[PDB]
Amino acid sequence: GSPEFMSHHWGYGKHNGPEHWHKDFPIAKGERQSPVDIDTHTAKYDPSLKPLSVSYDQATSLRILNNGHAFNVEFDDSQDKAVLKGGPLDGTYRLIQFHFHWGSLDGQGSEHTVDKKKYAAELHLVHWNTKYGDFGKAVQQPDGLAVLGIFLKVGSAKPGLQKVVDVLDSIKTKGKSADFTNFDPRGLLPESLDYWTYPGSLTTPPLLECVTWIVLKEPISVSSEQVLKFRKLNFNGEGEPEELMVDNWRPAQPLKNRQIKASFK
Ligand SMILES: *NCc1cc(C)nn1C
Ligand code: NA
Ligand code: NA
Ligand SMILES: [Zn+2]
Repeated sequence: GSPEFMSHHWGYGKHNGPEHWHKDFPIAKGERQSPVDIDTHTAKYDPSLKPLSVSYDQATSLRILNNGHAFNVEFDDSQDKAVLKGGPLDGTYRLIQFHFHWGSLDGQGSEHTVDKKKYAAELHLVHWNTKYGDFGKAVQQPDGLAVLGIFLKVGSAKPGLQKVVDVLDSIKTKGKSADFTNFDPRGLLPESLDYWTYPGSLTTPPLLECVTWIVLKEPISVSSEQVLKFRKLNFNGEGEPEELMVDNWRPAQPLKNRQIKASFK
């Protein structure tokens, strides 16, 4: 073998989880870490914020990968096929992958919280600023990434999520991947694009402080059965002892010298 006996690589267990990450990644204690609690009454409506422009009609999904922490749905990011513009942004940001964070129980799983409330899961659509040419260069910049965060509440099923749920059997363990072409990420959005925004970081090591966070106010509803299937994934590789992929979330971090802005009043 089990990872706690073998290597101290970062993860979500008691011996390698978020409270340990600072040893290898000292920016974990930095000045613009994510996630944060969104205190709805102290967010500031900002009339200079523009509507968010989500252009996903030409998106090209490619593959779904269990990376040992989450699963990533990967996209072709070699052209402006699936881009995020507007909102708080001053550039064009290409979609590279999306993934989720989720809990062992319906009452936890989100990374951001809203008035201290946790959702069952949180979707992150990760985009990089095209002026930096590649994701790797973008994460050397304070405006390199834009992450669209969407909360998942348990209620009615989300039809546009079911293709993701259905394929998870085939990527149960770390390092497994499967074809995932022709997936439309528009099916994961809520009705409204009203949002909160603030400057933050990746929520996984290396925790780089590159992200303009755009967190949608409206959650999507997913069914209990959909999120239950997320919890049958494994952190471990094939042939290793089974450790269910659950509670792969970082808790809220100090807001420090930041003020969350709202696109709506
Ligand atoms: N899980 C492998 C493992 C555990 C210990 C103590 N030694 N090994 C090789
Ligand atoms: Na801006
Ligand atoms: Na299946
Ligand atoms: Zn994430």
